[PDB]
Amino acid sequence: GPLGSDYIIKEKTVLLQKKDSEGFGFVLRGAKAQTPIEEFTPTPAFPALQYLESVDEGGVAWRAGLRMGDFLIEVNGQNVVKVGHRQVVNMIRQGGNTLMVKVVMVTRH
Ligand SMILES: CC(C)C[C@H](N)C(=O)O
Repeated sequence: GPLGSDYIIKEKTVLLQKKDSEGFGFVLRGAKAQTPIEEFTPTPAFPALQYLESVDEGGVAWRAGLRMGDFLIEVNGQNVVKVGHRQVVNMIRQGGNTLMVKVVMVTRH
């Protein structure tokens, strides 16, 4: 609006269960480095450090509703908003064939 940006925030929590011989069907990417010098502070435009750079059409994540550009908020009950990339990758791998994840999709109206 006249006083600042307006956004639509859609929160999606999904349970992904994959087979051994497949991936969850997405590529995770960090939007910024995580340094211990200063905490990442979330904003509506930039709600988390990790996001879905791409999602395989027809894959597990896709069928559950995850989409390219979704920001990762939680992995298996743990907040990942401020967490660096390798650590988040480890947390996801810790679950094996099961991944519970909350994401947010942000659009500017
Ligand atoms: C977070 C990543 C380790 C997920 C992996 N690329 C997969 O599709 O299974």
